Amino acid sequence: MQKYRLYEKDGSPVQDFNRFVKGWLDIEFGLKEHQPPKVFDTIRDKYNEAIEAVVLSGVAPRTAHKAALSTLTELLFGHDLAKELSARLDIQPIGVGGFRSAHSQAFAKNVGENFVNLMVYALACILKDNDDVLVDKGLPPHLKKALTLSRECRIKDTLREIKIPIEGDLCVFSRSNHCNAIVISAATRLKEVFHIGTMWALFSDVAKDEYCLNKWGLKVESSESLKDTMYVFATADMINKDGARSQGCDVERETPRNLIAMDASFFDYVFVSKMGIGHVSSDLSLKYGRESLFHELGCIIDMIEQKFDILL
Amino acid sequence: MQKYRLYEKDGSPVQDFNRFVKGWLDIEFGLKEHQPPKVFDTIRDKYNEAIEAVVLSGVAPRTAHKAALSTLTELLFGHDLAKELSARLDIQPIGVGGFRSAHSQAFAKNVGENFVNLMVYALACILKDNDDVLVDKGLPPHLKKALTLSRECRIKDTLREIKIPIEGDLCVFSRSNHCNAIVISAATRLKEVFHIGTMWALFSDVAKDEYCLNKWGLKVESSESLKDTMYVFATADMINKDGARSQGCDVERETPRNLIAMDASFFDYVFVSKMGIGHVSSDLSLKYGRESLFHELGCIIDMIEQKFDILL
DNA sequence: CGCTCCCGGAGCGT
DNA sequence: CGCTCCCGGAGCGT
Ligand SMILES: [Ca+2]
Ligand SMILES: [Ca+2]
Ligand SMILES: [Ca+2]
Ligand SMILES: [Ca+2]
Repeated sequence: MQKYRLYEKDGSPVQDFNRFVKGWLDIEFGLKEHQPPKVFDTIRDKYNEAIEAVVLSGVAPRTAHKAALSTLTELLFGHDLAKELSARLDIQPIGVGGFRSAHSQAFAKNVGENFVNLMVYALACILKDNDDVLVDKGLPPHLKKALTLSRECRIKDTLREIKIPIEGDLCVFSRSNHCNAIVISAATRLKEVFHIGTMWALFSDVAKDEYCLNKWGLKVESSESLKDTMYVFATADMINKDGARSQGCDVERETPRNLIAMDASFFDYVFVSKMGIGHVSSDLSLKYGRESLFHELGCIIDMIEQKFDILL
Repeated sequence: MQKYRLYEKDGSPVQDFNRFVKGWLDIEFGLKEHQPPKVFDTIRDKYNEAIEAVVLSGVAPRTAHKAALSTLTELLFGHDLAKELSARLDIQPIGVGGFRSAHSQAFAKNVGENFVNLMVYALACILKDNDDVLVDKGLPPHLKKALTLSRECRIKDTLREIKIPIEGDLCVFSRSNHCNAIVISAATRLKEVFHIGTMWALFSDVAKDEYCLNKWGLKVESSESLKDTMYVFATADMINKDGARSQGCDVERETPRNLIAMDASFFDYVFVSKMGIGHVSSDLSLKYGRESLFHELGCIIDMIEQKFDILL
């Protein structure tokens, strides 16, 4: 097999970038910055399978990809990850008095990783003939540093430099300026854990605010640079409706609840890989403002287009 | 049985408060404000049995309660919660291809509630014959309302007012001034979810800051009211070291890692219910300043004393 | 029904 | 090893 790089020693992206990330998800070759995905092959193939048929039915790839992105939850629910993992990991509890198992650990991790893998793969495909607007899992080295706050912490005589790298699960960014970027935080479910996305959104704002940085003893490399860095959330909202005594989803309902709304309110945008929901917008316009606390995931192609001035 | 109140209709706490809290947890009588705890009996008895033995051994009761507080993780690990719940709840996966069971859900909820239940019970004991310094689960009605931010969120011609009630798992407060209080957030495990505590810590800071309030368009009843409200965190850090391929604890180690430090650095104090950890301080003086990022939980006796000017 | 609980290693990054 | 992933109802409060 072969193994390549995505970035050089100065942090610059190599040429033909997107095809390298897509080839990595395809298990075509290795990469310095990413391990092969452990359990991505089945669900990736089904994504392709679903979208090779659609575009064969005449439909333009752009539309097929918008629709697919907005249906990733169906895709994830259709993949029996449990059965695939069972042949490898112990289904019995890690501890004598515990409830988690290696299998449930693997399941939890992999379904989360596959959610991100999926929309990294999708964006890679829709951008595979563009070398101006790149997409990668995690953050490109320049944006990671830029999005890293520093907090000097003195306790008595002890001094501790605390490093605070603001979270991004994946990123689409400008080659000529990696700060010109859409930073995406993803979670397969919201619940109160959505709150985690919210401190990062809070830190993202703070990195731009000189008063706030001074208040908390925070330092940034540059607040100006981050002006073009947008911070969004994407979710699959996967609560299986057919659960015994299921209490329902956090987005697929008539209107999102109060404390769900607030987490969404501190992000620039929030997406759900679902399509039939009333309060969820299917239309996105950066210029005339946020249409709704929630957008269909397919709308991310629209802000990619509107921000970086391209067509897909 | 008999059923009583913790707060009068105006919000003021009834006399002889703290033994109404202890009796509720003893399931001597009912309360308006709290359901009786679902499965606290077994571990509550072990707590009592443990300190009566330590006291009978000749140890001063203050020293005994402090020691128990700093060993609550041992108590929780010694209670076979899973066995007690296996009679009632079903171990099969909630969903065909899922990984969670109604039993596991019960385990997770109840082990979290018991951790809080424990140190509420402990503090109610420690404060048995004090009616100026009170302890309750959750927040007293006036501190609760005082810690509730609001956010006007206009999208387009919609408008929704967003409530943001800053979290407290349990609270120790002055009868004469409920905003003279220690608010405590608790978690059995840290991991990355400690991050949730951190946004709430940020919100509690924000509620005292006019610039920050205005920045994110937030309203509070009174910033100056919260000047004596302190915001701390307590953790049991229960990662069982006997789990196969265990990665160990977040505070029981030579040095808390960077991002665990970060979360801790945004709280006034962080406690662990473990003793004998090198970096974890066993001394607490408000006057001379935070001794370290982490304290033994028994040191909460010490800040209660210093802050409210009482002897326990 | 709103909101919160999480007896934790797998997996990936450095 | 640092940090993050979580096919979600039970339980408590209202
Ligand atoms: Ca994420
Ligand atoms: Ca009295
Ligand atoms: Ca009795
Ligand atoms: Ca808590």
